[PDB]
Amino acid sequence: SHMGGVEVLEVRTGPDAITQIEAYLNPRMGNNIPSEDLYGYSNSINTAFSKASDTPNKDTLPCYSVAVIKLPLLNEDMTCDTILMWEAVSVKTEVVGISSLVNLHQGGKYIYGSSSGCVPVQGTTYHMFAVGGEPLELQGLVASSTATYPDDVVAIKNMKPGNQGLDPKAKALLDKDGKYPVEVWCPDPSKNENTRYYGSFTGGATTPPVMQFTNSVTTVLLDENGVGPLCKGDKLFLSCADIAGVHTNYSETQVWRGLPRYFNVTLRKRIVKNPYP
Amino acid sequence: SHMGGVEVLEVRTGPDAITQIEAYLNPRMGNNIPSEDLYGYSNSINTAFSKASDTPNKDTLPCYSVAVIKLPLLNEDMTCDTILMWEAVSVKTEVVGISSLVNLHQGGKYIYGSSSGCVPVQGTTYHMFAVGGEPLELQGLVASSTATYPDDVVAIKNMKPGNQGLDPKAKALLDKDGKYPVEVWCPDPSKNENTRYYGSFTGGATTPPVMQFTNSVTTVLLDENGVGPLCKGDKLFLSCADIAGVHTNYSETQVWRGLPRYFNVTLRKRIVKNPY
Amino acid sequence: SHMGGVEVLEVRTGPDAITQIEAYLNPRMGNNIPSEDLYGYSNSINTAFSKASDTPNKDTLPCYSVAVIKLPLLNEDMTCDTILMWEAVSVKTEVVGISSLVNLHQGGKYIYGSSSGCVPVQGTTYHMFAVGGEPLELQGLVASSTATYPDDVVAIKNMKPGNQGLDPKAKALLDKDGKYPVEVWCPDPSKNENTRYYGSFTGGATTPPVMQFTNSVTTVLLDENGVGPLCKGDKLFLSCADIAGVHTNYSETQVWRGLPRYFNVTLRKRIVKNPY
Amino acid sequence: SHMGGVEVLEVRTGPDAITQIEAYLNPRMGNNIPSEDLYGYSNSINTAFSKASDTPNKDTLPCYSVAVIKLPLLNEDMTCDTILMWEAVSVKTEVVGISSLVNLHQGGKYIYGSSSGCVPVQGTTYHMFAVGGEPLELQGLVASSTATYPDDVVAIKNMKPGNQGLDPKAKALLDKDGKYPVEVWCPDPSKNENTRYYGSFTGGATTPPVMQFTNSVTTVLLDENGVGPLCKGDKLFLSCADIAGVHTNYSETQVWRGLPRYFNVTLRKRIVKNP
Amino acid sequence: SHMGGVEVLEVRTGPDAITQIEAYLNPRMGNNIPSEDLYGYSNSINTAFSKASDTPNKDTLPCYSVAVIKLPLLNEDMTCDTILMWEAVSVKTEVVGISSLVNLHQGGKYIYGSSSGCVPVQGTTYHMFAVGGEPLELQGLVASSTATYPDDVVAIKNMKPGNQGLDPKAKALLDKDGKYPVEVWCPDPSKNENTRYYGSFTGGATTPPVMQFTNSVTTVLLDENGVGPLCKGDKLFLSCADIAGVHTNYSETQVWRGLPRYFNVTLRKRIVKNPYP
Ligand SMILES: [Ca+2]
Ligand SMILES: [Ca+2]
Ligand SMILES: [Ca+2]
Ligand SMILES: [Ca+2]
Ligand SMILES: [Ca+2]
Repeated sequence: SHMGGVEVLEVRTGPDAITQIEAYLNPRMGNNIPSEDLYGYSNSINTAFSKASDTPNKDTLPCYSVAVIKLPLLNEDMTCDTILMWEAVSVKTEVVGISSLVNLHQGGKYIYGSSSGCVPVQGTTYHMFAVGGEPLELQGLVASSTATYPDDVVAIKNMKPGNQGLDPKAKALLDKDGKYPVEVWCPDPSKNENTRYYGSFTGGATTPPVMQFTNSVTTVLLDENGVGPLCKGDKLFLSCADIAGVHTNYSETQVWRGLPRYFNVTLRKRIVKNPYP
Repeated sequence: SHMGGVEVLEVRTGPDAITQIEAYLNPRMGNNIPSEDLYGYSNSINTAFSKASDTPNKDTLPCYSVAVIKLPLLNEDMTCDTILMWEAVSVKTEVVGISSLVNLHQGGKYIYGSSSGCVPVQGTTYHMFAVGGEPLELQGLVASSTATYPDDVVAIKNMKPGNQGLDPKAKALLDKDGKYPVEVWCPDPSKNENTRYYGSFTGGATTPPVMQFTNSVTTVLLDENGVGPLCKGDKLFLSCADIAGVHTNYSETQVWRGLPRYFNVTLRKRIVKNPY
Repeated sequence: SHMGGVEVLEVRTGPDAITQIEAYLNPRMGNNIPSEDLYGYSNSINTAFSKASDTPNKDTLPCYSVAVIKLPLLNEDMTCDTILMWEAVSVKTEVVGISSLVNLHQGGKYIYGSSSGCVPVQGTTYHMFAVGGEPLELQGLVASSTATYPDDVVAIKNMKPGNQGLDPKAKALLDKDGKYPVEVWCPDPSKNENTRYYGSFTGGATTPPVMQFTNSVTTVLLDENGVGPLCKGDKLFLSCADIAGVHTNYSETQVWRGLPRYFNVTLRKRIVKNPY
Repeated sequence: SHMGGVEVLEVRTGPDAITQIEAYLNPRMGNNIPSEDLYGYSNSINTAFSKASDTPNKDTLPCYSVAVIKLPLLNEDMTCDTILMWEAVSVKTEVVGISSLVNLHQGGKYIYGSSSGCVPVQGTTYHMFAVGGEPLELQGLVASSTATYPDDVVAIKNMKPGNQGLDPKAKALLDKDGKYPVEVWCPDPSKNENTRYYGSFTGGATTPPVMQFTNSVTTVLLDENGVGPLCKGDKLFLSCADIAGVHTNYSETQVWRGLPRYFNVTLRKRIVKNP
Repeated sequence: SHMGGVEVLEVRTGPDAITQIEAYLNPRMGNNIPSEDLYGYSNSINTAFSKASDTPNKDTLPCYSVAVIKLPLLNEDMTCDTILMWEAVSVKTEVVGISSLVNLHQGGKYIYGSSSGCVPVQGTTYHMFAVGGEPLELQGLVASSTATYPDDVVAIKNMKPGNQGLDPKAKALLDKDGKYPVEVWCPDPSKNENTRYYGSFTGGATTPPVMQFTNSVTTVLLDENGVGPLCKGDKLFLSCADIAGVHTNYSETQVWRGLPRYFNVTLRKRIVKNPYP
């Protein structure tokens, strides 16, 4: 016999330089307050009278969700040659409540006749998430520049037909939860150096939604130079939109259905040359 | 000539540190007892009168399957510095009876007219499995908070419109076979550190189902720290739901159709620092 | 100025320890004899009167194909400590006649109206192959236990509603070509240690079929322990089912359409501890 | 400072042992001659009267394309113990004219009504290519053995119901351009040792076609023994069929639409023991 | 304790040998001028009277976009045995405005009835981009040689039924923005040695569009010999076409919808044996 190693499993505290945060963001489909009957859905989609006259009603436009996570304070002040910053290195994220769509008894349009189950959520889907050290930078682009957007959303200022394409003046920050419509704003690829975003769109009138879920998948956030998002002011920005599709009522009115998203982000303390004047 | 090695194939009894279990879980679509005529299917889906009035009939709601496999006993003493635990390291799993869907003679809605084959199982599908060292932890979220769930399923306590999104109070453990509805409960990603789960959903009214089967594929259960699920009290929890779609009757009533799932899990004995 | 190697291409005969076999399996959709007008298709699918009364006509049920290939004999003496066995290490396989589906002039239902081409083969597809050193082990599972299967197919003995799920009593060996219905039998994932199988299913009433073909792809048959199927009694079992979809007649009666599959298997001699 | 390497870009001519060939093959959908109005398409698909009476009209059947590329001559006398042969080692291939399908103004069946765009090419698609050192070897298999094929195509000799499955007597070589129907002939997997073929099929009546194009992709032609097709008689065989779908006319008659394929093949000289 | 390395994050200059450019190209669907109401869309697609009489209206034909980016001047003149050239080595590219398609209120054809949402953009899609050191080389091929193309597009000269297949005389350079119709011209695979192009097509009358967006993906532009496009005259050519599908009006007339594309290209200075006579 001899002395040798055996690997024992035990609870390990990570080093002090590493932290994990967890958060969930509830959808902002238009009914955005938990007490509302249609929480998690938009109001009925009202369609344009004409191109000239297209006025979506209040709460009919799905908007991005965003949360700002306050991270542990790293610096006494900002006066040294270097400072400490949290660097986001990886994320596990999941759309929660996918199985809620496996429901054919909810009141709606019938698949066949009134003896059958009801048509489930389907049609256009849009799933995106972002993790950044500052607000996600947005580019404005719309289907129609003559749409009149309601007061409670942030739309493009002085919208003109050029906004049906890319006008570099149409830019915003995703700095408010449930205020920036998905149909008006998309991530700005000419910026976002300090954010990672990922998105998937499938269109079509009645297309079946497709979603996966697992707790086994991690997305590494390091860029091509091996650096993750660096959290300015010790703030982590989590952004998403998860439009599952539309639910159709028996009367054939339709409402958008959104689902919440969970994030679990690992961050590490980094020494960084002081970027603050 | 010289002495050399030649590899002879033989039945190897694995080292005592390793074990394998096999199990199958029958679906729990609502007719959950093998003596029932519609075993493997739900009863006819009854749809809501109104949002205010939505009362699914008993046995119309597909539920998760769960089995608890008792593993060989490891510790006759639970008071030492360390104890032994089974660590689940990999799994092979397969949906069984996929070929049973390849059937156009079963009575139902006709594809074209009364001379044609009948519409096979189609529509929404949902396939998930979990392997864990304790019950799968669940998060409640429903399409409508005003549904009244029957007393033979576990649903969200004190359900309110907030349950149409994520309310962190709506939590449960998958600790009962065939009692937790799929449409109410999903895996809770904020917990489940000691479980691995995998799921795939495709919706739509009439979507063709798509399924693969092979005995060549293994999923490794080790997490990012190289550790698999650790089986508390020497119990392995296997969970799943395999909704293949709906079958439509000639009358156009529809029933969910589920399929069984087979698991083959490899585990190894680990020395673990005692939690007590 | 120097002696050096140059690679010359020549016909190389493999080492004695390696052999290759080629085979093809014709489809067994119901018309299973090449003299039959509808060879390679089933007869018209007849649908159930009711759940209680579901009697598929003879030759309306697609069945698995199987071929047993005799390999060179290895052991004249079966009494030593070890014996030799053929180990299947890789397979190249192809569904043949895919291009025969690229045909819109064949009589049937019209795509648009009587001036258009005819609806091609489409709907439910099922493609599987297995390579093993013994018959593929099957599990019985049906869509309906009240179906009465005809006497020219092997069905589940003493069928009960429990056979709509997984009943471990409902087991068989794929040991007859064109007799085991696809809709009754699937590979048994709890056995088949000595076989590798691979299957793909897409359902739906009218789904477009999708198929690839190439002679550039090989599948390795080695399991997790680096061991391929071992051919008991020097017999190699090839199994498959390749249902391309259904053809629809102008009358709207429907028939299954199957395609042949080709196999090319490489095997190597192994020394194996003598079981008997 | 020190002597060191710096990489300068310049035109490099490959070694004498390596050569590249380019070719394109136009589709043979039935209208196979460039001066014909429907060049690149079949004639209207005429459907069977009955299973017994199924006679496709002339030029309604898409056929494989094949080109023989004559490579530089390698051997003076074929009586040496070894000879030289060209070995095809890689290919870049592309379906050309994919963008021609992005056309909703072409006359035809309307998507919604007479104010809308016209239904584009869709339905059954079939894309294959082969690169080999001899003709592609074909297996016959048909949907129906009682079809009567036209005189201008090569069909299965003495067709029988057995030809609805695999009959090993039904074999042919793809040695004539626009003569071997796709619906009769497929690559024979039991042969073709000296060829590489690749195919993709999607069926269905009205299925959307899906196609990719890029100049960044190369397929290596070496087999599991590290050897590519060897060009017998210094001849390279290029084969394909690229059926994009069917076009539907206002009258609802339908025609197959094919697209051309480009090939770029790299070959190297090899010393080969004389057959 | 000992002297050891610690990795500090800072803004790094990047060598003088490397440069990055960014650009966006707006779609050229037919309404190509920002002031036009239907900017970003074609005019209504008018269909042929017959095969012999097929005359698409002005501005109904989507065309390729192209931009020429002027890079930093590298050489005093072209008189030396070797010159410096920019070599494009990688690109990040994104279709901008994908989220704008997540809009069911825009006027149009109804999904179910006048109470429901409107049918979103769907049907034929075509997405391609190219990065090159000279104009993309094009091959002409049409669905019908008897179509009459408008004066304001570059069509195949002396079109004949042979142009329904590949005729080697039907060749062009993509050297004008919004002039070369997608349905006439495709990348010429027999040339384009000095360009990298990538394309995806999905046809069908009503097919749901599918698009991804992320800022985490880079395409390497080096060929099989390890060489990227070399920029002749210090000009980088960016080409694309991004047809999202068609929008259908209530009247059932249809228009093509295109979306802008962003490019971020990384280039390096190379010594090149002088190719200019
Ligand atoms: Ca920038
Ligand atoms: Ca947690
Ligand atoms: Ca077993
Ligand atoms: Ca052979
Ligand atoms: Ca060339």
